[PDB]
Amino acid sequence: EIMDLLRGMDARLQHLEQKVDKVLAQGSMVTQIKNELSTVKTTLATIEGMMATVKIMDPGNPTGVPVDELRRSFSDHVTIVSGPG
Amino acid sequence: ANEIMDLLRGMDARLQHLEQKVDKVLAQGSMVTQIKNELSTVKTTLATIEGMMATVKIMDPGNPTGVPV
Amino acid sequence: ANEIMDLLRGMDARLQHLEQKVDKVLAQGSMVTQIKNELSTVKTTLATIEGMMA
Amino acid sequence: ANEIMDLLRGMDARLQHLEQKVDKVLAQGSMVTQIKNELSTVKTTLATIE
Repeated sequence: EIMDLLRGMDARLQHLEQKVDKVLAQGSMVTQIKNELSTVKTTLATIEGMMATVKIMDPGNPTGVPVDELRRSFSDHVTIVSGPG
Repeated sequence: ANEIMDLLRGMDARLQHLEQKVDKVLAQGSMVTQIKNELSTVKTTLATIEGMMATVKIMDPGNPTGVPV
Repeated sequence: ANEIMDLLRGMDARLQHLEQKVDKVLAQGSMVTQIKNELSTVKTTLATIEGMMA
Repeated sequence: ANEIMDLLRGMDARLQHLEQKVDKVLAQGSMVTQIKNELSTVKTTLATIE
C-alpha cells in the first residue's frame, strides 16, 4: 500500500506543478490588462474633455438660395432615444 | 522503515512549496478587484459619452424626431 | 509510532488550508467571469457608438 | 491507518476537480485579446475626432 501511497501522489504532484506553471501566467496577463485599461482611462478622460466643449452652429441662410433647393430635409417623424430608453 | 519517513517528509515539503505557489496566486486577485472597480467607471463614462453623442445627433434640425410614447 | 498520527493531523491541517484558499480562488474565477460579461456589454455599446459616429 | 489513505484519495479527487475548473479559468485570454482589439479600435477612431 505504501508504493500506492507514493506513486500516484508523485504523479498528481507533477500535474499540480504543471498547472501551477500554467497559472502564474494569470498574474502577468492580468497586470497587462490592468495597465492597458489604465491607458483606456487616460484616453477616455481626453475624449470626454473634447466632447464636453463642442460648438454646434446652424449655418442658416445668408446666401439667399431659393427655398425649393433648400428643401433637403426629412419630412417623416423618426423616433430616436438618447439616455432614457 | 526510515525510508518511508523520508518519503513522507519530502511530500509534506513539496506540498508546502505548492502551498506558497497557490497563496501567491490567490494574492494575485487584488488587482483583479481594482480592475473591476475601474471597469465600473469604464461603463459609466462610456454611457455618458454615448448619451452626449446621441443628444448631439438629435440636435440636427434636418431630421424631425420624437420621444417614443 | 504516534509521530505518524501527529504528522497526519498536520497534513490534514494544511489540507483544510488548501481547501479554503482554493475555494476563494474559485470565487475570484467566478468574479472574472462576471468581469468578462460586463466588458462584453462594453464592447457591444462601443460598437454601437462606432456605428453612430460614422 | 487505511482511513487516512481513503480520505487522501477523497482530497486528491477534489484536487482533480479544482484543476478541472482551473483549466476553465484560462478561457478568458481570447476575450482579453478582444479587449485589446477594442483599445486599438477606439484609439484609431478617436484619432478621427480630433
